[PDB]
Parts: sequence; structure tokens; C-alpha cells
Amino acid sequence: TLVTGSEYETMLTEIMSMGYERERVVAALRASYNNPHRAVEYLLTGIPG
Repeated sequence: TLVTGSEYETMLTEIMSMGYERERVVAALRASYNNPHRAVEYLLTGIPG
């Protein structure tokens, strides 16, 4: 499964609604390979390492 670009954008804006700035959410989605659960985990408690 490959999300579409519009699905990516709604995933990004949805996580941004928590209060996170756009660029940080973009980086977290890259770190998590577009898994929103890992991305939010990274935004809450840090990226791996």
C-alpha cells in the first residue's frame, strides 16, 4: 500500500492539528515511513536513538 499525495497531505494536516509545526511533522513522517503511529510517537517522545 502506497498512500496518495492527497492522503499524505491530510495525514500531515491531521497531525498538525495537535499543535506541531508543519516541518517537524514532515520530518517525523519521513522518519516513520508514513506510518502515523510511529510519526506521532516520534513527535511525542523522540525519534529512534
